[PDB]
Amino acid sequence: RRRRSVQWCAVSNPEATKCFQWQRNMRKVRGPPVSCIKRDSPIQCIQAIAENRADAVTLDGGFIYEAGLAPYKLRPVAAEVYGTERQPRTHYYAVAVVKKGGSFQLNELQGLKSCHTGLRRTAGWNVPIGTLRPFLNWTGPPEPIEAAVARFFSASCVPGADKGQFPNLCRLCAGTGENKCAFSSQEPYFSYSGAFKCLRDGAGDVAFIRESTVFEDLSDEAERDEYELLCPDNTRKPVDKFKDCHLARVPSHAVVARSVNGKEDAIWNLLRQAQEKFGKDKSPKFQLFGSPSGQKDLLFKDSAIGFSRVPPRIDSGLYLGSGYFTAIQNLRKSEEEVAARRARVVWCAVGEQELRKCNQWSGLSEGSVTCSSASTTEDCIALVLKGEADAMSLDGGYVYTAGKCGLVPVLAENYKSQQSSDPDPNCVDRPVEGYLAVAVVRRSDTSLTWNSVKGKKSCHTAVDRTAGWNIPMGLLFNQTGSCKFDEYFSQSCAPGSDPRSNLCALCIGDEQGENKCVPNSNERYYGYTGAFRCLAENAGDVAFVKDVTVLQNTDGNNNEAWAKDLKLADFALLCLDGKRKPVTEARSCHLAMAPNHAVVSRMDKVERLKQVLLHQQAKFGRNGSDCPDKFCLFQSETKNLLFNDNTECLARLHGKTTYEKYLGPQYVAGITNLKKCSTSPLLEACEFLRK
Ligand SMILES: [Ce+3]
Ligand SMILES: [Ce+3]
Repeated sequence: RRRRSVQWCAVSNPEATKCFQWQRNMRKVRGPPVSCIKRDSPIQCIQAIAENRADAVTLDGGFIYEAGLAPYKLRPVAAEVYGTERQPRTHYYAVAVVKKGGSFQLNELQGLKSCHTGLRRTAGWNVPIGTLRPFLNWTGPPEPIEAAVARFFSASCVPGADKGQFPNLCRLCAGTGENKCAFSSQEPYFSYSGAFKCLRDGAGDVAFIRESTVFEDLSDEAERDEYELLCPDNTRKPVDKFKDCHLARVPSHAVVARSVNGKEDAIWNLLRQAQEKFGKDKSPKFQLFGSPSGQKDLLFKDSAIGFSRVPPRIDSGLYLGSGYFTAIQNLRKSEEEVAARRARVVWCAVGEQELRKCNQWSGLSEGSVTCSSASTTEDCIALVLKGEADAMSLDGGYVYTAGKCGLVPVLAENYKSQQSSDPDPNCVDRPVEGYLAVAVVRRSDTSLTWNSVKGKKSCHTAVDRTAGWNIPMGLLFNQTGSCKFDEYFSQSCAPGSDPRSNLCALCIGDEQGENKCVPNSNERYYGYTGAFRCLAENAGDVAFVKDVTVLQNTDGNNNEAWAKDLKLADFALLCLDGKRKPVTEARSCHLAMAPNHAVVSRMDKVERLKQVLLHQQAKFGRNGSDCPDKFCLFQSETKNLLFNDNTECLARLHGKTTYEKYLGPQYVAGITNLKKCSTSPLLEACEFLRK
């Protein structure tokens, strides 16, 4: 019996009591064991877990944030599920409840009394204070935002607030002795029910709680009818219209654990069983989501219906969402800073080389652009979802992943039109035509055709990319129906695959032979140029890139060791009909048309991003002023850093504003079918966050 049990952290004795009886009800059913640690508060529980004196604790969104900061760096592993089994949900609503009779609105709360669940809590603090910020006249740090709130409401109860500094924030609290304004059950006006009671007793005029509270504490439509909700559009509405009248939709509470060795498996298994044996209306003995007559929400939310496992790739920031995560951060910043962040564009670069060019561009951007980075394209997508970065140009294959994650396309890379336009002046409005995905091979391997490419050595720009992967693998998968992608070719270089896999054999990493198969420019065989090089150096027999890639790296067009002497004539294209044509005939010999690369971003940065990039390219574009005098956005010496060097300009999407519409139904269907074989951690995570 190696595992002794999962160590749960309680924050009160009544919680510890419910814990201990959970422990015995567990072994009584012979299920996974669970012990109980005792502490005074969430942060104590958070610390206890970070230093191995405990394993799990469930926290509100506000503390999930805290719990995720250094040195704790805890992770949300399971989310509470609310609603009904018919329509479950891993989120709830932060609303403002008031009694019928008054007439004030959400914008007329000054001088009135308020009831909060507790300091730093989602519904009780972070959401309402964030929503009311423009009425607070707060001047920003180092002046605590609390002081501003203390001057806004004539009085209130904010469990946990500093009684000495902000006595006004505790004035309404009903706790006796040193328990007044206590962040615990001792304070009768603590948490959702507490803050709600504070409203009923008349101590306050407005309570900031979740949508269910009124339905949980009031069993009788008659009473519920004495209450209303303050909607952000400054109007009132029935307490059952929260879906149309809430201050914010927020992620449910979640059990958190260490990221080091958190024993996620143990916790999940314990929660999985506990949910079935003592879950919602399961056993009469013990009840996981129920509490005594004088208690509420002990260990978990009362009336919650179960747990939902949280995908491994999700950290606290990702779990909280772009909006909420940054909203919390914005509570600790002046309005000048927030507005400044709202105006700048944080590009994310993949790898050091892209980072170097980004910084170079940042310095010449006049404060409009700054940089961030990760070692893979997906990590960057994660950084954008967290608000730590805002934009990047992606291959169509990635636009798909970015789309499933909620990001949208904003501008596309435009290439030289089907035929001569002469440094086009209307490049910005010339619809994109896509580029040609082809399969290149050496002229000399005369017997190599498309019908016999299987089993050979392959070169791919990277896994999940259009020309290099989605199209060639999709064509082959359509034939065999086999998901065993790593057997399509004897061996290859497909950056982004498993290093121990044959899909990585041919890769060569960088000069030191490091970063083998890494999906960024450090791997010399990465991307278009990298995949072609993989062929030109006889590493592979076929390379899946686009047509203009050969042209650019042959006939002196690229003066680099490996490509200095390569000639266009020494390469051919494999057509789907078995024929072999010269690269110059790609127009009638290509695997498929691929949608252009596009710049993606969050919906909230679209307009700003669009005007910044348009200004920036006018300055450093193909025919920009400062290029090549000072800097050129679309140049990186055949490195295709940040953008494709053959980018004429960034153009408008003419309506194709979503990934589904930009990539097109067919390509999207094709990719989806390809994903059935396997999904990445990013997609797994985004699927979870979209539910
Ligand atoms: Ce909450
Ligand atoms: Ce591409």
